Amino acid sequence: DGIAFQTNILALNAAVEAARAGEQGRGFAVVAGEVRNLAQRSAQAAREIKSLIEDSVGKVDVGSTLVESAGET
Amino acid sequence: DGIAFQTNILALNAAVEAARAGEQGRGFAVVAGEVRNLAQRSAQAAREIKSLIEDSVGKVDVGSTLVESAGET
Amino acid sequence: DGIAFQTNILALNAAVEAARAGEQGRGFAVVAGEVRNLAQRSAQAAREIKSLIEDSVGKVDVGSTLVESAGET
Amino acid sequence: DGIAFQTNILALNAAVEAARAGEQGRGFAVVAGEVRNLAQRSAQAAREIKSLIEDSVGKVDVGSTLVESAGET
Amino acid sequence: DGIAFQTNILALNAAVEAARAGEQGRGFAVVAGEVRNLAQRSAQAAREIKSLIEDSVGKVDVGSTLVESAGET
Amino acid sequence: PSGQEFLVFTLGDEEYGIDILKVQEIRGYDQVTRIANTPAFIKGVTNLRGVIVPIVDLRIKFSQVDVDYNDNTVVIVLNLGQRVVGIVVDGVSDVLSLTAEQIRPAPEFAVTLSTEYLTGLGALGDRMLILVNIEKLLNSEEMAL
Amino acid sequence: IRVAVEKVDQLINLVGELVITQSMLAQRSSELDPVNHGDLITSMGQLQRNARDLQESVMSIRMMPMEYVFSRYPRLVRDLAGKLGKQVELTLVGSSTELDKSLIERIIDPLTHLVRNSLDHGIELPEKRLAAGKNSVGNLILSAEHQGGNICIEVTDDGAGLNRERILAKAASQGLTVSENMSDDEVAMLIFAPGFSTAEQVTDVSGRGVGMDVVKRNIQKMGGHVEIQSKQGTGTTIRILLPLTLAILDGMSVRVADEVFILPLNAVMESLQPREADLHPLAGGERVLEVRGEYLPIVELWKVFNVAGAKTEATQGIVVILQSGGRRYALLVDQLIGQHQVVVKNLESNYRKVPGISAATILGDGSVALIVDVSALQAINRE
Amino acid sequence: IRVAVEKVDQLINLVGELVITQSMLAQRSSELDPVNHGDLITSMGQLQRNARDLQESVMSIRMMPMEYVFSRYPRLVRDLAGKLGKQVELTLVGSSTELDKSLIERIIDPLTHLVRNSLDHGIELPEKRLAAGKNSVGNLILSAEHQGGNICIEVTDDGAGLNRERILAKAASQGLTVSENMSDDEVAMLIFAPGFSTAEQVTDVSGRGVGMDVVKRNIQKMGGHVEIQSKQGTGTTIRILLPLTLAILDGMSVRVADEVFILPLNAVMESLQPREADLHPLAGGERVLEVRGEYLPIVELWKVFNVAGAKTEATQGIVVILQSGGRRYALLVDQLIGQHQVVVKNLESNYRKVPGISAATILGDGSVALIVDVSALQAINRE
Repeated sequence: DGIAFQTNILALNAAVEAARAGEQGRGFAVVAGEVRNLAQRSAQAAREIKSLIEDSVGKVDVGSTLVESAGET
Repeated sequence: DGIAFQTNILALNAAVEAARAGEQGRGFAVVAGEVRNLAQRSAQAAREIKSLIEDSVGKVDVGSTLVESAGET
Repeated sequence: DGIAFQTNILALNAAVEAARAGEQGRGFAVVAGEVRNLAQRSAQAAREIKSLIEDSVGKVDVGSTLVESAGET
Repeated sequence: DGIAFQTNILALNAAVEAARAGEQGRGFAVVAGEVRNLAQRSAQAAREIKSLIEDSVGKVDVGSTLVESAGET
Repeated sequence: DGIAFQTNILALNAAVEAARAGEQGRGFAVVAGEVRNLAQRSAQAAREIKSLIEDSVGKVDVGSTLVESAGET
Repeated sequence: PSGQEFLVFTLGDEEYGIDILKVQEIRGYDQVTRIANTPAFIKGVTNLRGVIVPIVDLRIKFSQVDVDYNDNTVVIVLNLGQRVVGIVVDGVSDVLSLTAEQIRPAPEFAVTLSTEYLTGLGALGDRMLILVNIEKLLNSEEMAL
Repeated sequence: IRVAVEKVDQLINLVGELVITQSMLAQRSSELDPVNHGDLITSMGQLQRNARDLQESVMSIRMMPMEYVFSRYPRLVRDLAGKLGKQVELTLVGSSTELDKSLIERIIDPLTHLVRNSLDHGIELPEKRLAAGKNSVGNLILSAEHQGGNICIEVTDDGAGLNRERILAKAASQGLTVSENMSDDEVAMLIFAPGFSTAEQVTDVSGRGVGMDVVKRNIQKMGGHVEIQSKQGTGTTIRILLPLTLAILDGMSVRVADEVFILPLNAVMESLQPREADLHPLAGGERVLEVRGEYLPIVELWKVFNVAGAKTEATQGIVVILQSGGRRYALLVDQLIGQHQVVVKNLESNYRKVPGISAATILGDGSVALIVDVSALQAINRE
Repeated sequence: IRVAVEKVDQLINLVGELVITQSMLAQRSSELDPVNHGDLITSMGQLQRNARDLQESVMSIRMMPMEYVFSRYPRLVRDLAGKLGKQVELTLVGSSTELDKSLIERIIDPLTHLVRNSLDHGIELPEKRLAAGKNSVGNLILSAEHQGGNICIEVTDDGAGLNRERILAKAASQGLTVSENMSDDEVAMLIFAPGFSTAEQVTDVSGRGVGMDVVKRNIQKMGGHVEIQSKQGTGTTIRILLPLTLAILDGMSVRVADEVFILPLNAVMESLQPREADLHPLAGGERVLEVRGEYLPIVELWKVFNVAGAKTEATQGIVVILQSGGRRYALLVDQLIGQHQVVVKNLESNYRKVPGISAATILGDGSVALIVDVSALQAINRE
């Protein structure tokens, strides 16, 4: 998530460098747009993993009461 | 892993534009390198997550065997 | 492994043509440099697979000895 | 497989650079064609070795299936 | 530890006197540099003795406990 | 007139913008080297890749109550002629192109404050960003005493 | 081959950046700590060896004859001598000697002031000289000589010299210190003092300015040394000695807490650790230190520069003796880091009205060290 | 400021030693392997970046106007044209262009030879030109332009140009190769050939020598490129391109066993992996390689330089195609290390009768790599 944030801040700096380069920066600016899009997408994928971790840990919390019940039955 | 690879392809395209832009592309090359390093960091982190997931899965299989052994006692 | 070596040599030939083209060869030079990196990586990957095959063949020799021992049991 | 695919993308960039160099890009086009051909050949070899691994792993599963079947008789 | 610090400051004072006496101070400057080294060695050796003393009186705490234990056992 | 491009940033939980061309680098805020008896606007100096850069307190200048390294985490490095200086800010948002038509007069009643220093408010979707004439502000405020 | 001055000054700035880059590499190398220490030390030593030879070659390129300075003097001296009613002849020795182009531009303003001092105060009227018993015509000698990686430039007259008794009487009249306890060296130091070398007319400060303090400062901003030797009735000899250098100043580096200060090495008399017995709280509320039976005011470095000290009023620091003109004072610091030659960096806009610090330098990974003005610091103390 | 030439040549020698010292530091750093790779690469990259700026600044200092070369030509051209019975007017373009002082001292001898070739062979007699239907007065143009880190110096005449049919007929008469299969590029290469550019009178070898081989070698020892463009009836254009650099040669670096050889990059046509089918053992006991249906002699590198090989007669090395004049041949090596720009070092007293090697260079920690003379190597093969 930090690496994705760092990528977005780097892309913001890169856009200014592309603007300074003018005619020569035009293709680089298009690439920088995709770098912004990937930085957002990487963060979204990382969040999908967090949702799965939350569900999985939720299964551990449900499992813990079942394991205690298994210890008693 | 695909997003990190795609990001590495963006870095390759940025490097080609930097090479064609010459002196005006000198900053583009630094951004392309740094973006490639961020992709390498993302990929290495993903391999460590995969290793921890595989170890976690092995612990889950062992936990299943332990509860099965308890169920037969 | 032999294909990777041909690719490795082709990158050297490509670099000379790119150097001759000078300022207008610079994008081609990036491709030649990346291909040179990939050819060297490919040779290492082939060596690691060959090492794993050599270990696998050794394991089959151990497995063969074990099944003969199972026949004597 | 990823290196072969990356090599194929590099071949497209070489083919575009040959096109962008026009009548002075004919030698670049020959190199781009050779790299493209090498990428097709490596991709075919990658499919064959992967398929041969799948058949070989399948044989290990058939062999282990025989051993368990013998065990439970 | 104090004498070592005094030796170190005296060497710094000596370096200024050597610098003042120019071409007549060149041999004296070497002497001042070595005196500066001897001060560092003296202080370092004193600290190594402090470490040995700290262990030694800790060994006396252990020995006192063992002797006290021998009394009540 | 031709469009004008601004770098947009935060200070005191409010949104501000300055000229893109005068900006060199955007870096994280890290501990500043202090010199005694300096005017309140000047935090001190720091070293960026071998080069000593003055660091200035934008929070005190605009009468904001935010705390040094707690509430401000970004330095925007600005160059005017042979003078390079870093402004301390909360963070940076994006680069924004504004037409002159979408620049509204500043609300402030103090004459040169609401003209020479405050260019106006950039209006985007009924959200306002405060446009600051950094060139006038640094040239005037630092040399007034 | 003939080239622009700005290009060869840029080469000096670039080789200065190379030395800084080499220091940065050395600091990183020390932190990294490579396994083969001898291989590293040899590699770094070879790089340093090449860098010194490279710098010597760049300085050797910048060499230009002293004739360009000296050639303009005979017309100036003859007209100026005629203005002041003198008869003087000029001897020029070492015109063929070599020194840097930037030194040639910077030396003319103090050298001209020394020449005026000889033609005014130093060399008496021709009748007055005849009455003394010496030649009616004055002798003025400008000599340039190569000395050990420096050039030594000497201004000598056959004048009346500096009247030591008159200097001591002026010092006694102002109550600077006891005349008997002033040495000939201390009297020579007093010549360059900012309050004792004042111009008659008040005007804004300049590098082309009037007075011995301006002469001393102009030499300091070439990284040079300057001394005055004088005998009553024989004349005065002033020697200016210039290294091969940028604006680099020889200093003594000190700390109080972690705050870093640089004391100019020409103004440092000596340094010592003070004992409790020799620290005297004399009346007025200002502490005194005894050194060799002499009472010197003692000042704490953190207090006078308005910075946070390390919380120690216990006697365990180091005291450095500094001299402003004929007056010595003692400056107390936590620690000495020793003698260093440091490149001099401008304070610029922020520090416009700061009085006790004339410049800064940069140490380690970007640490700031402040270059003290010793006579200004004495003026802060009496403020 | 004006300085001695030897001092600025010494500065070049010293900054060359800095680059070598940096390479030594890099080799040792690579062996040492510091833990923080990014910090190391950043530090080394900053040092390299400073070194390139420093070299560029040193080269900018060494710049002198091309006017110093060009201003001597109008008297020389007019008298020389008069001697040869020609009417010619001279045009000078780019006199205000800038280039290194050592380039100025080394360009005059080949440039003078090109000017003599235009006034002799290139530009015809005034009656002969009038008979051809063009102006009786010849046009000779000397043009200098700044091109991408290089200076491009172009000698153009409105002459008769080089007669391609006559060049091909001479090549055919000697049996060099088939006339149809000689490209215009190969014909241009043939002009600089050592046996095709020979002087009328036999005398000892000189940098002030007669012949196109001398012109090519003089340009090579400035690290430069040179080409000839020509059209029959229009005239000839010769372009000399000189880079901002020392005595450095663009080369292709190769090995046979662990023995290191350098092939000059300009004389390398192409390089390839031979297959068994295309290797033909033609009668006479000399192996032939087919490239694009063309038969080229193939020579093994270890055998022709008399060194120990790696014991391999199996086909698996790399073959490099080299051209001597209009004749191509193929040189077989174990391995390619690739294109490299290498400083050119003198062989000196020991090797004074060696014919196939013209220089050496030093690689890594003291490895010796030998710089091949391609035309001489062809002569060794036919010995």
